Amino acid sequence: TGHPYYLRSFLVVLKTVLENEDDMLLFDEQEKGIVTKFYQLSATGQKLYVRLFQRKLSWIKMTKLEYEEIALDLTPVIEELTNAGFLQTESELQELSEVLELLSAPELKSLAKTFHLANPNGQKQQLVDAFLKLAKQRSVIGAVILKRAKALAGQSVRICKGPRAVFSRILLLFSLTDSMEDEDAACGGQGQLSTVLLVNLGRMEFPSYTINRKTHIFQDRDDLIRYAAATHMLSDISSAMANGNWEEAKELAQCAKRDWNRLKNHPSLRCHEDLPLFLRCFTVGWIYTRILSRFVEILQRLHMYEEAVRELESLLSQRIYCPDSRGRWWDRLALNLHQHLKRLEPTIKCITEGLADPEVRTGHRLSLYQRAVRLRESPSCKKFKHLFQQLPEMAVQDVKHVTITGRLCKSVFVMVLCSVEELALAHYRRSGFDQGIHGEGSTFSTLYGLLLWDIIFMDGIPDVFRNACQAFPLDLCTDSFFTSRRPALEARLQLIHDAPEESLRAWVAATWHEQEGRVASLVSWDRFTSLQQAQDLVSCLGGPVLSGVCRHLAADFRHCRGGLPDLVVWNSQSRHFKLVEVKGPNDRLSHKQMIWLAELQKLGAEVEVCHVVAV
DNA sequence: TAGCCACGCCTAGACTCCTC
DNA sequence: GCTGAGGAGTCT
DNA sequence: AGGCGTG
Ligand SMILES: [Ca+2]
Repeated sequence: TGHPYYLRSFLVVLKTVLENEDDMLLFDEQEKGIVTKFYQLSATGQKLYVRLFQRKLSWIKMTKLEYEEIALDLTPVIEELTNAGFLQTESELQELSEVLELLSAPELKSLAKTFHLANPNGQKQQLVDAFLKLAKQRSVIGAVILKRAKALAGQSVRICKGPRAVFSRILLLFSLTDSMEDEDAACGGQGQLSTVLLVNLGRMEFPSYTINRKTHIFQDRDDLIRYAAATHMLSDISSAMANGNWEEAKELAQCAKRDWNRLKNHPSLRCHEDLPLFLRCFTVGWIYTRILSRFVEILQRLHMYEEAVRELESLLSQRIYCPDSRGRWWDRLALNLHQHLKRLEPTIKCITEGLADPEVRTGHRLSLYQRAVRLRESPSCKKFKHLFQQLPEMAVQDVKHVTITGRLCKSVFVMVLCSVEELALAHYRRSGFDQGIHGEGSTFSTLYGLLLWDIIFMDGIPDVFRNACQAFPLDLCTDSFFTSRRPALEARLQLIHDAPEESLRAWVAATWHEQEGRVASLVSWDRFTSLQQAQDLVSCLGGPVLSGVCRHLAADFRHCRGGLPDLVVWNSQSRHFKLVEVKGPNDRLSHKQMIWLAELQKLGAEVEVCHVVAV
């Protein structure tokens, strides 16, 4: 009796956004009418819409449309949708390119034939270039070809870009708390539902929390429109970079750079600057900064470094947008000056200024530090004394390295085919530890999540919960998450540091039994084979260790979430555990990884780097 | 397989778009 | 260079 | 596109 998965999920999106009064302010009357028109359709008509909303947006032959779970004949349904003005028909098919596109290459031959001026053979593309030229000079004749092609192509439909645009913008908002926002969704096909979401949104159950918002992200329907535009730009840039179309990317960026400079002074930006960090990331300003970042990324690739340094300096001079990224920026500026512009004076100024900055953390901070000690203790440099300058000697403690071997066939080994990580697990089984988990960061994350679930989804912090389908409070990756909860956390961290290893085992089974299945961003329910396995692990890890890890994950999830060892292995009976970063022959330790390793040792834990050698 | 040409048929592999 | 696996239909 | 037979 239920709806198909795709419709359910689509409906969940609309519901969610529709019930925000703050968000409904950003749609005009005409627009809201289109939503209502949708709900006014038959289950069948809704089913067909979502189907094609998901598809790539373009003309579709009627003979290539077939969904039997919808209707054995689709003409009634199609009409309904055209009447509603959601779809359109060959009647409205006007553009020549569009018609030639819609044709099969065989049919494009027939048409190249019965039109004499055309040379019958070549590629679909070649023929389309032929036709599209011909018509641009002798347009009257173009009309005749258009006429005939349409006939030859037959009956056809296409989703209406007017109504569609509204559903995009709704989806965009749903995504500011979700599926573009749990890290950038490259929503191609013009703006759609991500696959994971399209499949499970309808069935997903979410944590219990209390929505309390007391600020507007957007000024008005124009602001949002300006934003959504920045978003589509940023995407296309990334998209370009991703397809190695670096030349096109440069344009798009420089183009967008102007756009951002034109906007300076607009009233809307004053309220933006004043927004707290965890919300400020949802503004044009932020996205344009994010764009500028990729821009230096692009410049660097085209080996245009003086330029790249300029931009880096811009970014670093303001403190309004993306402060988390300053670590990265400094580091990158440092490198570029030193390495590619070979310019030592500023490099030293750069390093010192960066290290001064409270915004730089973990990995990048260390990477800076090292460049300094490399620099101070270099001959062709020693003509100074300015990096002796009371550099608080941030040493990192060294850790037990180890080496094993496996015959190599991402690298794939044999023992049965396997990965580097599975190969190492084998070693540690025969080394006495009958248990092990390849979870990297997730393992530690889902413990921290089972151990602080209620403090996470705790009430009393303004603005972090905003609507129906969240999986985390919005402040989770900000300095403010800990600060906005210092009392309750300082408490719980203490209480874990002291707990007996039964308190732990119990604590876990509460959360597990209460929440098992609820979507939360830190917790992965199938990460552990059972609740039982989850309990063993915390027993071996124990209080002081767990508590210590949790402190960093609460204090700075932004800069800590990454760099945990690939493995946790433990022996069932001895209760001794081991934390293992598995390194192939062809990679090393990253700064983020070593900071962690030192840190886990100070907490007193069996930490080990395990290299693999191939044959 | 003598060596070269002329012509057209068939299909493997790449690619796009779609599905859950 | 990867962050999904797989199928079907089409082009050359 | 490009391998293959056949004329
Ligand atoms: Ca590894």
